[PDB]
Amino acid sequence: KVQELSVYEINELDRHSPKILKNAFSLMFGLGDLVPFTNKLYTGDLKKRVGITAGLCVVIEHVPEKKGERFEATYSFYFGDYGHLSVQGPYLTYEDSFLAITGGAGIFEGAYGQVKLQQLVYPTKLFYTFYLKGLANDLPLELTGTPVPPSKDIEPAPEAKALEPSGVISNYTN
Amino acid sequence: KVQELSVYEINELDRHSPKILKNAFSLMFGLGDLVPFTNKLYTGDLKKRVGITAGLCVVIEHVPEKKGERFEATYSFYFGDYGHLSVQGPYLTYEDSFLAITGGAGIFEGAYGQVKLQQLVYPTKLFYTFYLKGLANDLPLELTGTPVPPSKDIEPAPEAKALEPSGVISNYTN
Amino acid sequence: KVQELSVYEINELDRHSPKILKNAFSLMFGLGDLVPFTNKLYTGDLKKRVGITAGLCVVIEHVPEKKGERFEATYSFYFGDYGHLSVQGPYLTYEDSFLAITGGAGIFEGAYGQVKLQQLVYPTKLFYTFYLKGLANDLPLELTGTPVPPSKDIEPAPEAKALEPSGVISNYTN
Repeated sequence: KVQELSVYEINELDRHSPKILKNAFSLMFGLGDLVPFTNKLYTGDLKKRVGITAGLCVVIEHVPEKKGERFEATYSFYFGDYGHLSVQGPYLTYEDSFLAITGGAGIFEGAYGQVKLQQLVYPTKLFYTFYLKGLANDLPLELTGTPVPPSKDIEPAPEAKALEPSGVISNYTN
Repeated sequence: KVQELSVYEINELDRHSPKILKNAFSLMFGLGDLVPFTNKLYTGDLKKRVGITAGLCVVIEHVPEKKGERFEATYSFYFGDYGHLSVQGPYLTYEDSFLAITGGAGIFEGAYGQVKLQQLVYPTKLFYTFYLKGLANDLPLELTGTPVPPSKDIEPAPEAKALEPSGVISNYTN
Repeated sequence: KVQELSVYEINELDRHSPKILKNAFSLMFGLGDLVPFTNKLYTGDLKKRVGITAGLCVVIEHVPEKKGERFEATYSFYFGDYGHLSVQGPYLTYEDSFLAITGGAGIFEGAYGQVKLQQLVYPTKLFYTFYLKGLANDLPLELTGTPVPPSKDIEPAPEAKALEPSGVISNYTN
């Protein structure tokens, strides 16, 4: 059985991220370029800060026909004391994609399946829907509030941005 | 339970790959050297272009007694409209290895198991057999044609090299 | 069914590891810094050399309040002819963590679950406890001996450090 889990990834530009290592044959992004990154992670309902994303985008090619890039991404999603989910697969700056769920820890131990990545605002706002299989238990309620429908205009709740107790999960990852 | 899927990975020298990021203090490959790469991917029967490989080889050590290198590889295999498979493990230029199937997406959602990598012609031709478990359905027939036995002089079908509809899968990855 | 497996990872300073690829604009570790690494791997009881670890640590942030770093790690554990385990997740220099088991090969084909990482000496001695699901068979007895109590003072058996037949597994990874 699938448990859907949605999250918002936001680059608030206060984590030194992205760091672009530019090595390619080309002026534009190309093979050789590496982009270590880490962004903030909020619940799908945008009410709470949960943690961070962390990992590496490997540039594969520039896609001039689509005015964008293909990356191959290896990274994790951190949910404070709940644990983390890890993923591998395509990040395309110009369209939605699906990544493999490579595993998890904590409540996410045994996780498998795929996750849909939707870019909302390039490069600062992304929305994910994990189609989670293999979990030992029902996901905690504070993570499964009805998601805010994805649009360019979404914002984390002000109390979550401000890191107030009501706007964070316990020991949210930073 | 297990569905065998074989593919040929071929470097046709037209994707700027591999890109060597040199950091080891050695004329040979060494720890510190990073190799982002992307090659073309064909069906096991060599009749169709399916997509590409994409990811990163991390050099671990030069192995002089084996006249080759040990890499640690993290990458994906793209199958056009069907989805992708992701892997992690040893790439040894000097001998066959098995990598872990970390997951998949699309028709490969839920994939697990191991994949045999056969070093056919260094570095331009590699042959893989995925021992796929966890798939929802039987693989599409166009992916499971009897593989061409691996040998040094294998070549994709001319229709596949030329990207004719008869020689590609739909939305083959490029 | 869960099988527990513990191993010690030791940097014996003879594998050119770690290699620091410095890209952050600070004397301290920061986003942009990449650390390819490979250490030796011994049984939990420290009687036998089994192989190596191999992969990449991506620096995510310096954590000044904890006098340490957060890495995001992608790597494998090699057990000679037995195969390997692959992992994805957090390495925090200042506290224990859990990483996701992304898959395996050989006797570890089908492996999933999570692994505890405990740092004993930064960066030269670490102790792991894998909580392994999905294995086809019981772990071999030579891998499941009672672990030596974890501390800063642990050392491999002299036969294992010296690579004597009684102190190594069959075709231990090097």
